[PDB]
Amino acid sequence: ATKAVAVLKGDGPVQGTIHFEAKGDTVVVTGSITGLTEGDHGFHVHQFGDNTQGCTSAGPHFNPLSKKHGGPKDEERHVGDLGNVTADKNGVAIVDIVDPLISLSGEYSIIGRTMVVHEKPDDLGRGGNEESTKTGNAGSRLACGVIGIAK
Amino acid sequence: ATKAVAVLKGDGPVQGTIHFEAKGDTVVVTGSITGLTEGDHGFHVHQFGDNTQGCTSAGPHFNPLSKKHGGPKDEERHVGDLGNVTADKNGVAIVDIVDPLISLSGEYSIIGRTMVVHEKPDDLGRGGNEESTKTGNAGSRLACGVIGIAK
Ligand SMILES: [Cu+2]
Ligand SMILES: [Cu+2]
Ligand SMILES: [Zn+2]
Ligand SMILES: [Zn+2]
Repeated sequence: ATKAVAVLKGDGPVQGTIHFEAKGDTVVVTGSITGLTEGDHGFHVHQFGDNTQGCTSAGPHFNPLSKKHGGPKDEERHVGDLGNVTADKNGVAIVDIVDPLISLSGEYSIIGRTMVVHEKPDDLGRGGNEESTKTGNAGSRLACGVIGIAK
Repeated sequence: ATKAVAVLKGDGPVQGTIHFEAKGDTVVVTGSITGLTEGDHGFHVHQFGDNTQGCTSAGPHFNPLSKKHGGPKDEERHVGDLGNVTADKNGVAIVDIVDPLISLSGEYSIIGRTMVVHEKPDDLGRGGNEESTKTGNAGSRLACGVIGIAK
């Protein structure tokens, strides 16, 4: 696809709309999240677009290359690692990212997979424990939604 | 994919889970819908997996071949025409269909598109008006949900 959208909902107060657009070899992600705790939050594309068990059935981070977790700027990261989204003190996160590893077509396409906003900030694989290397210690998945094709 | 699932929800009482499985050149659709009015209901895959405006943004019936609307048995039908699903008097529709035109892979794949259950029965393009030929006079889309990959 050329454009996609994810509608995030959870069993909690967090919610939001994420838009994605193909611009060359990169993906531009925009949109907002409200209902969040002030500060930073991991934001990642989880591999399955399965909402049968809420956010739990979306599986792990999408990593077709079997790499360790990292930040959006690391060579060593999961295809779905988009770091953190920051909320202001009213709980609003303004997502603005341009990322060259995710894709709306081909092998690394994220269409049909899950976008998840996490309970805690992402450590970016730099925390010193096993759990940092697979999820960034981001804890709990607050809201998620299957990425689908859009206008 | 080999298996998919659609979770149907609306702003009304209707709800349900539809499962799909690839078996040869055909797709087997199973699952249930509750909260329905007794009788028949159109059931079709709408072309976009866009829930941004509820069920309204799913667009028209998926018809890659530009055909007129029909029944699941007609040569002349939309790829997404699966006819009717019948509720009993407690409002339960038991969906059981095996269909050879829809697909979980390739050109006619329905993964990422919308499954919609309608307010009225589908006339199957045999009603005698323009509207029968594009939607079966099924009226209002009661519930819908993006078709995603499953286990
Ligand atoms: Cu994550
Ligand atoms: Cu329809
Ligand atoms: Zn990761
Ligand atoms: Zn039709």
